[PDB]
Amino acid sequence: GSMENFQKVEKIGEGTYGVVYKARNKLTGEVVALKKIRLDTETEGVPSTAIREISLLKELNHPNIVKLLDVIHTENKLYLVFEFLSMDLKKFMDASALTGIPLPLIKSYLFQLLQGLAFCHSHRVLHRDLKPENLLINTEGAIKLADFGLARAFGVPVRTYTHEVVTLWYRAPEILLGCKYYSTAVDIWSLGCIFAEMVTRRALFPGDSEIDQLFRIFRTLGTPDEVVWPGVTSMPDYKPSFPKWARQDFSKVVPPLDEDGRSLLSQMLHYDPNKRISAKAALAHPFFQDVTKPVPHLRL
Amino acid sequence: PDYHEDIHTYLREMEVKCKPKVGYMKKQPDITNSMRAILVDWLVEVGEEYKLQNETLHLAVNYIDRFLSSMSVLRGKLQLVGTAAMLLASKFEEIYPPEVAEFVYITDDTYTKKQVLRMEHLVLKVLTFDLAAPTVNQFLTQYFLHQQPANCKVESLAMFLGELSLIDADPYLKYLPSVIAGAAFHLALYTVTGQSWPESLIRKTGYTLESLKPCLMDLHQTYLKAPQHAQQSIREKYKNSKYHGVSLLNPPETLNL
Ligand SMILES: O=C1N=C(NCc2cccs2)S/C1=C/c1ccc2ncccc2c1
Ligand SMILES: [Mg+2]
Repeated sequence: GSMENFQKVEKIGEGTYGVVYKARNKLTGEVVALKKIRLDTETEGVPSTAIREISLLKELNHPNIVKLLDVIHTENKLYLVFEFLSMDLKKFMDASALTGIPLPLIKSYLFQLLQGLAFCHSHRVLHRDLKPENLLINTEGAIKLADFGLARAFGVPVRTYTHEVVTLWYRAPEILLGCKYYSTAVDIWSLGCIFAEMVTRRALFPGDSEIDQLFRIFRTLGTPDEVVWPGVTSMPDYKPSFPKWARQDFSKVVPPLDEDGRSLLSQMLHYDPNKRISAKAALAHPFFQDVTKPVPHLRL
Repeated sequence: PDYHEDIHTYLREMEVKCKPKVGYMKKQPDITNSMRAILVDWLVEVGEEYKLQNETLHLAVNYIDRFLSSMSVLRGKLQLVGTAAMLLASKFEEIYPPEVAEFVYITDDTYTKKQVLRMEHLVLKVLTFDLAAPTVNQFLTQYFLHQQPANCKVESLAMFLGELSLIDADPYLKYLPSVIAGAAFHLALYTVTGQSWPESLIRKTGYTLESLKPCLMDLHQTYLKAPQHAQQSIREKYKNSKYHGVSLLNPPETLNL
């Protein structure tokens, strides 16, 4: 339905592309989110990020993936209409700064995120920008993967894809070291970083550049060699000058976490893309044995 | 090999949904299979001039075939549809797609930048923004994993044959991409090594030599008659050492099946 039936309420923020607004349907009363894309400014027609997001979001149909209601298609601008949830996770972590997010809610969220990602991967979709900002929570304890602008439909087996991929902090070692191929594992890496972030209340690897990002990973998980990552020393962006650091204790890296939690996390952050746990296999992990669905608290 | 199984299942489910109307060309008042063959052949050239992935080309044809399943198009506008579909295919699949200006340039000034952009909108509207279609190429690369062992000649020939299927709506429009890929893979495998459709691919796909036969009969014919065909861009393309010069190989006299 036309833009005439929508009243814009507030500008929420900038996506990987476009601009997100809270809006209200004037006829039904329904609150939606709108993603506005201007086809002016860059006379290249509909951008690829929009093309990829729309087509992939229309296929994907899962309780832990944001629901796309409609696509409104002017010759001036392009609007995507989404279900309105409450808040992105980044904003939720800001609102819960003083108290932190309770461990049962962290468990619940990671579980739902793994379910969404598994569904994504089983449908040949890489997200490639998993981070707190791109995840949406509602008022009843659900979380959903959003912003598929940097997503890609992949082939079996994969070709070389875009190398820019993933916000630095959440970027996997295989991308950083400039491997020919990368795959589903890079999404897993990002979730691991998010998981730790929710627990420690700060980002796990807050690097400033590519090289600083690598060194922060190396310091925490130990510098990779042939035994841990077969063929790491031959990779394009590996250097002989790298500091040979030792892996530090994981109960020191993530203190509030139980033995089950440390086990999962260390598997989500395994150096070898092949040995890194899948989203499917991570759902089986004992860590999620007693998972509940708590509501989020946001006002204290 | 953890998602490989359920991805194959999903793609096998999707190829039925992104399937074009079987006899859409009969309902088209002004265009024929011949014109389509010229169009696709020209798209092959574009892909060569701009070094585009095979996947992009296979997607463009799907987009065109689905567009023509619901919209009547006059002959003088068929090249515009192909251009917009190649542009959409590039934005979807390519790391560095060519810019719109480059797509205008290859039409020899027959269409304006404005026209190509408006057509892009129309294709999207008609295809209802569903562009992640299964292709022959996608099923082929999956089948290549079952080579015992990996053979570069067979890979290139299977791609060449799968590609030839795009040119001729009659008959190949009636076969699913997974069937064509199967027939192509077997035909390439028999031609180079003498080996046949592997045991592991019977378990994976549920396709036997008998179930593949119809498509495999047509594809053998297209292969044998390839130097005759009015369209030659694919044959010229696969002359190159990038594809091991597989188009120059002699096809077998019979399949013996
Ligand atoms: O929230 C969304 N975020 C997107 N990418 C980055 C951003 C996060 C926050 C602002 S921009 S796309 C997107 C769509 C969307 C859908 C539903 C929503 N419900 C509530 C609040 C924001 C929403 C945003
Ligand atoms: Mg006709």
